[PDB]
Formats: sequence, structure tokens, C-alpha cells
Amino acid sequence: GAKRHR
Amino acid sequence: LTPLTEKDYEGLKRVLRSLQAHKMAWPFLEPVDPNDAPDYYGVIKEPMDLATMEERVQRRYYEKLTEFVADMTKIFDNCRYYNPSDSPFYQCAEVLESFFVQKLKGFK
Repeated sequence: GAKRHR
Repeated sequence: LTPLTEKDYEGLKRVLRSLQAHKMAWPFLEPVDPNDAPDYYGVIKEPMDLATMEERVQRRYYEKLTEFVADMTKIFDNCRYYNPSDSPFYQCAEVLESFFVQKLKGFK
């Protein structure tokens, strides 16, 4: 689970 | 524990705005967008974000300070659970939780 970059 | 009064609610609003203004609050202003974290809502049992907290404060949802603190704590604990410890998101949760604990000590 890796969130999208800002 | 005593119920929140209208005066206590002015303090909740103050603390919420201080968090919303913090430079490290950017991941938490609005609910997590599933397009940024596609499995998020299957992994995180009780999502929370500062906009949801603001709606709850405006509607006088919280009866006791403990319930407000529990919701705030979900924001930070959910972010640290979902993200790796070297992520910018995990860092923001650590900084903003420390700022919230400093502000909360004000309530006594």
C-alpha cells in the first residue's frame, strides 16, 4: 500500500 | 468525565484551525482519496480526516473531550498504519501528532 506522491 | 460546553467548543474550533493551518497538515485536510491509495478503505477500519472532524465540531457531535481526542488519534494512527515509516505521510503524522499533544495540554 503506497500512496500517490503529493 | 464532564461534558463539553459551548466554551469548550470554542477551544475545539481553535485547536482544529491550528492543525488545519500547520504546514504538515496537508495529507489530512480531506478524506483520503481512493485514487491515491486504492485499497485504503478495505484496510483502514475507521477512516478520519480534519474535514470530517470540523463537520463534527460544527454540529456539536462530541459530547466529551475524549471522543474528540479519539477521532484525532485515528487520523494519525491510520496514517502510520497504512504508510511505511519512511514515507512523507508517516512523517507528517508524527510531526502533527506532537503539535496536537502540545495544544491538547492547554485543556487541562
